Amino acid sequence: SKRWSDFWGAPVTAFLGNVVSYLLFLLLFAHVLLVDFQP
Amino acid sequence: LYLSDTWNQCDLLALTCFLLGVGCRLTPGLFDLGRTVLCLDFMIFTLRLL
Amino acid sequence: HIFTVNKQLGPKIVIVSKMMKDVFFFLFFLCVWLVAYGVATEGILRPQDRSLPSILRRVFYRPYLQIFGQIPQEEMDVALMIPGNCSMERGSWAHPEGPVAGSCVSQYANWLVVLLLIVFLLVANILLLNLLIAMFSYTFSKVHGNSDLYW
Amino acid sequence: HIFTVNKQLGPKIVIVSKMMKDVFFFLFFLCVWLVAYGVATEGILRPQDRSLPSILRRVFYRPYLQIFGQIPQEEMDVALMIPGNCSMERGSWAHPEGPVAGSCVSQYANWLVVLLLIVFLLVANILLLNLLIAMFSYTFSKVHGNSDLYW
Ligand code: NA
Ligand code: NA
Repeated sequence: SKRWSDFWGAPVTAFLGNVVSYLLFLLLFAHVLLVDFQP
Repeated sequence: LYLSDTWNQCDLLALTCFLLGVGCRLTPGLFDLGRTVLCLDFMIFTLRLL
Repeated sequence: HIFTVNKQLGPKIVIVSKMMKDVFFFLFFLCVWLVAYGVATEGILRPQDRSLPSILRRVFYRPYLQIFGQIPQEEMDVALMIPGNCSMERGSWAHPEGPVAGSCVSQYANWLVVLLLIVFLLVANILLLNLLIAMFSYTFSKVHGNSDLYW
Repeated sequence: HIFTVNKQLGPKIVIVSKMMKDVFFFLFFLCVWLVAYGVATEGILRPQDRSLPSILRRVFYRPYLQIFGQIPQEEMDVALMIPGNCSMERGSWAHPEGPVAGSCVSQYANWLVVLLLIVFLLVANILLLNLLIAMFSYTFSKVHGNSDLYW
């Protein structure tokens, strides 16, 4: 239970989690806006 | 200290246009207005990545 | 790689690989702006032919050819389309030209699509391409001496 | 040659001949990339009208005009062509527009031809032309003083 907090504690993985979650936000926003937008 | 910067202001701007897009969508006669405000809002969320 | 031995074409072939960082920056800024423009004009006017490869075409492949001088006007402008009641939903519609722009296009707020076309051509044609010529001129004048020592 | 005597148009006519090494480099890199792109899109989609000057046209003369903004889209893309059983061989086919693009075009893996068009426009209209402006700016700032002493 040491290398778990070693990998996930570094700032590159907090940044990488930020970018991956933010691109999935834009993909969700695009799927809502383009494909299924019921009136 | 929040208001002084420009990307705290810009992310504030993307969320205020989001609230305006929802509140214009939920009224029954203003559907196409919210349909266009969310499109301009998607531009402001994607200029976040810079 | 065969002609790096030559006297005149030698160092100029060696230099080209040291310019690829600025092309990668340009692809970064272009893909951010290509998504931003593309989904906005796709949402504002919503076509009726909504297959997955068709909307990927008219999001990523119209604007990429727009920066090289290929601008389709008849596919996103009411004043160049013929109107008609071609849909079965509330609102006004139009009928575009070409088998890829969908069958119907909403007429609502089409002046805003004309403005997004103007802002796209400004940022892409003038802001990015002329900045890219600036970064190639600076990098080439900086690494020319080291690439002759290396060659 | 008559107007090299003049005071203002003098040295600027003398300089132009000392720039011809960089144009020769550009013709080198363009002809390598023009062959590489051209035979690949010619092999991927094989037309049925196979005269020798016709395939030399649609290998060397389409892409050379593509770097100057003349892009034919209706001659190499299924979604802009009308399909049909216009051949007598195994597979799916299409029918292009224009008397020079052949009579039939294979529909197999036409997304790869769209990708070779994108990679060609990237390397030609962005890498090579903006690198060529970089080499003219460096050479001109280097030989301007010697060409005034010579003039
Ligand atoms: Na043009
Ligand atoms: Na042009």
